[PDB]
Amino acid sequence: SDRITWVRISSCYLPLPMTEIAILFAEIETAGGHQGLGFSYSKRAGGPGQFAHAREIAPALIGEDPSDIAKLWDKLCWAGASAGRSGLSTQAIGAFDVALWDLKAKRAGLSLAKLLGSYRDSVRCYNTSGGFLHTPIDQLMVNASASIERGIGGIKLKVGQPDGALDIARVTAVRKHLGDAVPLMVDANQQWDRPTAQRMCRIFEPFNLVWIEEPLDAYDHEGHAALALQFDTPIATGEMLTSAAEHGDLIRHRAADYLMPDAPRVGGITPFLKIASLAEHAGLMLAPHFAMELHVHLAAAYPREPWVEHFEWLEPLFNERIEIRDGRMLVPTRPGLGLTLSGQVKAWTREEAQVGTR
Amino acid sequence: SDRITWVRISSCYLPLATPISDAKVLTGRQKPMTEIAILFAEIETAGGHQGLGFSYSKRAGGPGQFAHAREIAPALIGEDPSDIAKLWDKLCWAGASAGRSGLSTQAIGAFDVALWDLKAKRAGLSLAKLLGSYRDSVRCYNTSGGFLHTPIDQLMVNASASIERGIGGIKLKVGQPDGALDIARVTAVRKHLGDAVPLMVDANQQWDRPTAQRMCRIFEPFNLVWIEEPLDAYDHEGHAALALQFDTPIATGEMLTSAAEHGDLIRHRAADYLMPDAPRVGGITPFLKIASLAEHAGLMLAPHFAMELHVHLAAAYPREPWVEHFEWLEPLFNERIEIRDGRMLVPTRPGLGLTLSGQVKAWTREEAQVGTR
Ligand SMILES: O=C(O)[C@@H](O)[C@H](O)[C@@H](O)[C@@H](O)C(=O)O
Ligand SMILES: O=C(O)[C@@H](O)[C@H](O)[C@@H](O)[C@@H](O)C(=O)O
Ligand SMILES: [Mg+2]
Ligand SMILES: [Mg+2]
Ligand SMILES: [Mg+2]
Ligand SMILES: [Mg+2]
Repeated sequence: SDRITWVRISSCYLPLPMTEIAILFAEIETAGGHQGLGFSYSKRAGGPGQFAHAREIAPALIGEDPSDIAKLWDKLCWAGASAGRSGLSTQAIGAFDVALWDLKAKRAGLSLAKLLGSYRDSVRCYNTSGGFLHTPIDQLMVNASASIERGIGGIKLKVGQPDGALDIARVTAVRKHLGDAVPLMVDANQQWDRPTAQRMCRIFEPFNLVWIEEPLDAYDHEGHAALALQFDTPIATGEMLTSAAEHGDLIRHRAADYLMPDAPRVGGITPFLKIASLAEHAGLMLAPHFAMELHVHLAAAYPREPWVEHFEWLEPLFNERIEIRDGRMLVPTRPGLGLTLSGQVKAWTREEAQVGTR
Repeated sequence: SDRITWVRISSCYLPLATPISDAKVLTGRQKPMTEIAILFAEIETAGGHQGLGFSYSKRAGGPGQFAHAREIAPALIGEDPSDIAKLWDKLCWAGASAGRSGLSTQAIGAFDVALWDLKAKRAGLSLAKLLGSYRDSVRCYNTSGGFLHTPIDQLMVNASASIERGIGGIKLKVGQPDGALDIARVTAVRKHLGDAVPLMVDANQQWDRPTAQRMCRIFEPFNLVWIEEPLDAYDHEGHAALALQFDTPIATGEMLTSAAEHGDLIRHRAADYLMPDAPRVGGITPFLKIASLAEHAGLMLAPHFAMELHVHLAAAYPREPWVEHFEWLEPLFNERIEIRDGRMLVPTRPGLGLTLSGQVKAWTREEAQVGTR
């Protein structure tokens, strides 16, 4: 069979008090001439950690059959056995895992979505239109309308400030400005305690929001389950979880209507697929967090209509762009992820290492 | 209001006297373990107080731990050293996308341990007394350098030697393809040492459910202190089923890297003896949470590795614990653990009572520091 002969990893600081995002890129090449590209990231601390671990375990891939992806995921995990099956170690593993899936799809001359098997050619999308809790409503409404004009399918508004009546008034304003035909979601970013979340969720019910995201602390599964059980409005959460096991807990507690796994954060496509499988089984919906260039493919393979958020943050890393039209994000049709590194990455790369022969 | 003013971290690669080669090595799927990467943390305050802490990685993970610790370290400067759990949370939040387990929290654990060391010293108490102890000595055991592939006669001699020097029990590695072989080996050790020497076995996750069922059943009449890691570290339902059926205590947990994971073991009643590793779970703070959950569930404790730290933690547990004696980390420190009549003496010096040995500098590959002393 084929075998991995070369691997290169690099830490790229993408310029945007978040001033930059640390990206970990993984490049894998095989004796058969096949190639794959993958990545993971860290918004805050963690970039140097992911890279250092990735650099130490990369050699374990040399000589292995690229097609046995899950097997390799497990092998690299064992390479750092005392490091755990979550967190920084598996996120570093994720960059390689994504590269291998990219490579396999390309081997089949198919987009990642088609390799996995698709249910749709485009996915519903939304954005925050640069909106923040401190953004004047007037400014946000304008930016939101511009997004709808450009094809976005929904708007997610930040909420969770001490004065809840203010958030309610802000959402009412956007609803009036955009009309009942524009879907809206709110993200409390874990800012409410249980009683407040109960009161805020009850007030939002008549608004018919698509979902209320992270009303509680990321690990308060029982709290989230209680909210979901009681309210019609879907509860969304999961972006902070870093393993299939943590998502498994959410599902077991029925703490989320919309699961929000982040492939890079949970250790790559392999663990993401196991989470998606558990979610499908449990009858849940999917709303992947961040990294649309990767999640658009993963969402396309989910059986029930998902939502993917449009972000411009990572665009500069790649030559290709995502296309949006009429409230939906088009699933790329190029082989694999359909991504190649922009020449600009050269300037932002702070660390790099390679092993094997090309 | 004291404040942290200086922090120093270093990555020390400790050479091992003898390489560790498990089944994976013998089957040619991995290299023998010949060193351990230690992450050392030193914290100093305006009030002049000092603390030393550490974490470690057996296989890959050292560079990652150090790298992360270096990036979050400055977040300690200016903070009150006494608010330990608060600071644990703060550093965790500084790398919130990294999760609450694994490499990130193991890096945090090195600082956490230094803070506890510093608080104990501030009170002029050993860590054990700071927490409150239930005993001045803890039952101990060792492997006597025995491995699955060590000649039985040699293992028995070394084991007799350990007992002679005061060790209180012997843990034997089992789990090879041919189970009858493991049985005969335990039988020989039992015969060589006598009925009065406690014995435990470690399968190191090598059995599948049906095999574990059969081996545990054969081992019942041996009255072992415990059968450790008979299954995969995450097969909670399998461990619980074994524990429920057999009298012999089931021990596991050394591979877990967070309070939440140990919480899962306890919830499933997957272990009679919980084996948390403070460094691996994120330090003393998470360890204490685990111990409280364990005490409440009525379980027993058998901390994994790092005796220099776990001797203090075991002393603070209500029910009689077991701590394993290892000589691996000794070269790193000037102090030594005392063993007598089957128990290891809880150190009485302030804090953890550890000071870096002169040999540590030479083994230091990476280091950094922030703030001024
Ligand atoms: O859902 C989201 O994208 C937010 O919840 C972000 O992940 C958040 O951490 C932060 O990056 C932001 O943009 O407010
Ligand atoms: O219980 C133990 O100490 C063993 O299970 C070790 O942790 C093991 O990983 C290995 O280091 C060994 O000593 O065989
Ligand atoms: Mg969010
Ligand atoms: Mg509901
Ligand atoms: Mg063990
Ligand atoms: Mg039992």
